[PDB]
Amino acid sequence: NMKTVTDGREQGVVKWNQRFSEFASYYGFIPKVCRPYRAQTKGKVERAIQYIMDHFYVGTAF
DNA sequence: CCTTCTGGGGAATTTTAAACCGGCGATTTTGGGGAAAAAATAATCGGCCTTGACAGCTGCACAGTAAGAGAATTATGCAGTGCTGCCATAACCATGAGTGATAACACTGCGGCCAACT
Repeated sequence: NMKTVTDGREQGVVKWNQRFSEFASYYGFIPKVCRPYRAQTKGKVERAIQYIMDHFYVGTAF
């Protein structure tokens, strides 16, 4: 639930940001939002974040 | 009435069984050397089992003590100036010794001149 993709739960239903909704309709992909304060529903990407931040960005210097 | 037979006992002798001690023949044991095998120890390999973390981030508040940073104040050491006295150095002359110089020959460095290529 990022404000760059939504604008709050209008009584349970989600209100999509108009510009982002236009962007999604342009590329055709349907957006979805998991839920407030529940990151389990997107465990794949969070675990990938753990993977990258404990494998790549641990000692690499730039 | 007498003679002969037999039996018991003490002494001498012989044989066989048992036990010890020694000698002789055999196996065992100890030591050293060489080879082979087993096991022990360490290191390296693969893989299974299980769980932590990834989910915005951490800066601030209070407690006490100590340190330190900045500014004002104070102490002290350097410097400056005047007057007098003492020590150093410098100036001259003489004599000895060292080095810079001068002559001569030989080798090398630099400038003037000639030629070859583009």
